[PDB]
Amino acid sequence: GVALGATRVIYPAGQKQEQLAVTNNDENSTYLIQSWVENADGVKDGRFIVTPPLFAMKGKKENTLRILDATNNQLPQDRESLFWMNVKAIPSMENTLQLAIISRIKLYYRPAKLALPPDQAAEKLRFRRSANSLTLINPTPYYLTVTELNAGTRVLENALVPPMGESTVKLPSDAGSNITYRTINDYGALTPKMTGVME
Amino acid sequence: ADVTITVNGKVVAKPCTVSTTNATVDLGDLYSFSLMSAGAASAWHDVALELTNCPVGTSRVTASFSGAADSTGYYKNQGTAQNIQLELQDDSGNTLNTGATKTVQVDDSSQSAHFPLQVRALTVNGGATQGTIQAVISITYTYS
Amino acid sequence: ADSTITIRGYVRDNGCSVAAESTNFTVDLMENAAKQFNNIGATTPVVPFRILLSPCGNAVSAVKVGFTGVADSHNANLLALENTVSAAAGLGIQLLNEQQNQIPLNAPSSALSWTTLTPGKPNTLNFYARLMATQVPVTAGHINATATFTLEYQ
Amino acid sequence: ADSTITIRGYVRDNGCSVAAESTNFTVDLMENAAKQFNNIGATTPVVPFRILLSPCGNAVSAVKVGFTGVADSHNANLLALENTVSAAAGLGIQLLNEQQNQIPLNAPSSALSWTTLTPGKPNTLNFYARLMATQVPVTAGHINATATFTLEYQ
Amino acid sequence: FACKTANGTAIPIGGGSANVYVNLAPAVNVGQNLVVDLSTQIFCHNDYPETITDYVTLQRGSAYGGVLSSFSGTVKYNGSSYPFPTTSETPRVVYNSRTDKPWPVALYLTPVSSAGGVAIKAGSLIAVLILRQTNNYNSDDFQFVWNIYANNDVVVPTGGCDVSARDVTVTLPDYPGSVPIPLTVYCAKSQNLGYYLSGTTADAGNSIFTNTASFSPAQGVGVQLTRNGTIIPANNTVSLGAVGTSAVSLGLTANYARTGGQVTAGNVQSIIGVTFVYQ
Repeated sequence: GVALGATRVIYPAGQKQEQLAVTNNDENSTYLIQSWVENADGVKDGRFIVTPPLFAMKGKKENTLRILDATNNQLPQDRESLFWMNVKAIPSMENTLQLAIISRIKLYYRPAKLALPPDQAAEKLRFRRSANSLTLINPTPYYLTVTELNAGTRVLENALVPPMGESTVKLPSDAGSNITYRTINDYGALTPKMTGVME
Repeated sequence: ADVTITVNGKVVAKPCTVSTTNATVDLGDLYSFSLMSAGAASAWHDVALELTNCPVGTSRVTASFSGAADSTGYYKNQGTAQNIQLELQDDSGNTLNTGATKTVQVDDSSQSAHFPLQVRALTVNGGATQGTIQAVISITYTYS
Repeated sequence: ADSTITIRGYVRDNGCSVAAESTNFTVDLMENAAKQFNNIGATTPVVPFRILLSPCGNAVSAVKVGFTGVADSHNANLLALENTVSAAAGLGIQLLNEQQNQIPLNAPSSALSWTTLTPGKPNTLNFYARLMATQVPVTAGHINATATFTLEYQ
Repeated sequence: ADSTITIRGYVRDNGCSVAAESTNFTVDLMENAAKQFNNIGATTPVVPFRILLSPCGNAVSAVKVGFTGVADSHNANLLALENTVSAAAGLGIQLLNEQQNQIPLNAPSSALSWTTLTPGKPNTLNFYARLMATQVPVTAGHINATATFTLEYQ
Repeated sequence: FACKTANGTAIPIGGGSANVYVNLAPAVNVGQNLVVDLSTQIFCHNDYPETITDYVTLQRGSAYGGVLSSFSGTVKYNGSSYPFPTTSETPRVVYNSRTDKPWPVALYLTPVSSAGGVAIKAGSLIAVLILRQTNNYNSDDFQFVWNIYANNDVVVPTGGCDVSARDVTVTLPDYPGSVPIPLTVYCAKSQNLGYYLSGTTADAGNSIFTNTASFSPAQGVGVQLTRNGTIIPANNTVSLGAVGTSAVSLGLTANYARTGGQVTAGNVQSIIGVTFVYQ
């Protein structure tokens, strides 16, 4: 059994490294752990190094990966950038199908000196009810992971609203009335329920 | 009367026998962490000067204290230890630094006099460092 | 220089520990021999396998699951078998979800949907694995393979 | 001249210097899952830190190691975390000796006990640190706390 | 009848009185003590012997004066002794020559003590002598007084015995030593002598005389006298037995003796009186 310490990673600009824990809770398994970063388009562009890139977990162990910046300040300074951290566990050895597990989590690159702090980003989310759809507007420089989005009693899909951007979900008119939502903060925890402000 | 006799005489105080030629105080081992701050001192150690067989006429003995001192006033440490001085007192809170003198009454019943003294090490400025403690206080008596 | 001990660390809501059951095939060249049910052979006694999400942090209420691997040259969604002298032919391993529908092998993250999980509790994801013919006739041989399961956290 | 007092003794070194390493240092408690805080008093695993002493006096016997700092408002034995928006609440840092027994924050000399030491040789003072739940549920965030240590020699 | 003293001073002539200054050499003799011998001190002559002769007599009422006035004795007039104070007129002496000749008088005293004495300081009165003068030409007679004054400090003996000195200073060594006292006694005739000491005493046994020293006095110490090797307390008669004309030492030696406890350093002085007695 392979697990990660976080469901996401924030990388503040200027930091020299960030840590991500990798844990095998199974005494009898032995995996090859292979870790790397991709961009929003799922391409290995080499903006971040992971060290160690490849190692062997034998039995019940823990090892801390370290993500290094290699961007050299060539990213947007005004808002967050989305990358993807990947940790691939390959069980090391009958006509068998044997599976490898990739755990994949968001890696947000956060520039320095943003006006709005993170905690106050959730309450700035706005909506636009029209047709059979619902647009979510995010004026903050942070990626908002919107979850438990209830159009009345009708629970809609989860959303990832980009910074200074929009995101649209499916909406049945044959449904509830008033909007409520929640977000996943930097530490993976749910923020309190907030009333859906429109316009 | 038919004759008058005038007899003239004089009583002069004369030296006693000094028992304690060499008084020996031994402070033992002291500890730097205890002697860190300014005004830190070790435990007092009683030392007695004994004069016996005091001739009749001598009712008092005056001790006169001598020794190499340092800038604190107290007795300099000839040993290797630093920021440490030696203090000599009586039993009435009087410091007997070099040059000072103390007088005691000769006990008539025993025909002898004694000086009850106490000695300790101290650090006036603090920061007593490691090393040996060596000091010798010379003392001579006059009689009256 | 004044004996300060600085202490740092984090408290985070955690992910899940993931453990995938390896599927086994035995058959005894059964269907294979009596197959040729067209190229839509599309049958073998399905062998089930689970992916166990346990334990799980209080965060996880939804994940994006998907399979990837070396696809079949004839069928995009069939997982190609091993190609060696021991191996069989005219067969790709098909991966079926809980509702016995085919899983789009090597699909993009936009194609995939969110599987809802029960926060805190352990969660079991159920799948099936069978063999589907891609050529008439199939031949006798080994049926080993390897694929990658992918968990994307919300 | 006729009488003489002779004074004798030694000043011994019964203490040690804190090594350059240990003058000021850090302890990384790393990531800690939120769910493991089942009720007040639940504790994370032990993270070892230490204090190196060199040089040491030839007359050293033992030390009383103590830790001081702003205690937690729900438990005085624990070191309080910094109270910012980003920081984790419902937690306090506990400090333990080599035998994994509590060393109360701001404890006076009488409460603390002696630790043996090898004279004239460098000495290593081993400790442990870990988190303890003052409230439940524990809110997640940054862990930040400083604490001065103090040595009293025998 | 003109007279002058040994010093050459003319004794004024008349019928009043005249102070006559003379030297005394008192002495203890057997039975009587010599007070003055005027035969070496006063010299008289007759200025006009070829025409007139003078006669001089010693009248009754002639007696000792001043401090000697309570005493009696004899007067040795012209070779013979008469009672003194004189109770009758003396035979006359003749002055028939220009040549000075002694006034043949000598006063004596009846002993009343053993070794007593009386101090006569110079310039003071010894005796009043009444003289009566007559001549061989008419029957006139006149009287005049000669007041005999000492012109030297003297101690007239009052007993049968005398002492080597009447004041004796002695110096002890600087404690705890001793010194012998030089004091001897002789008698004109063999007597049975004894002496006793006197002064202020510190102890109950009255043997140690208190320290009277004035400047920087020692304490706890006094003076104590010893003979042969015995403590002699005050008012306690030591006995010399029988003493003749040969001097005999009292045998005294001064010592330090302790009175109080703590012996302070300082000076020690003690004045001790000695009085002689017949036994």
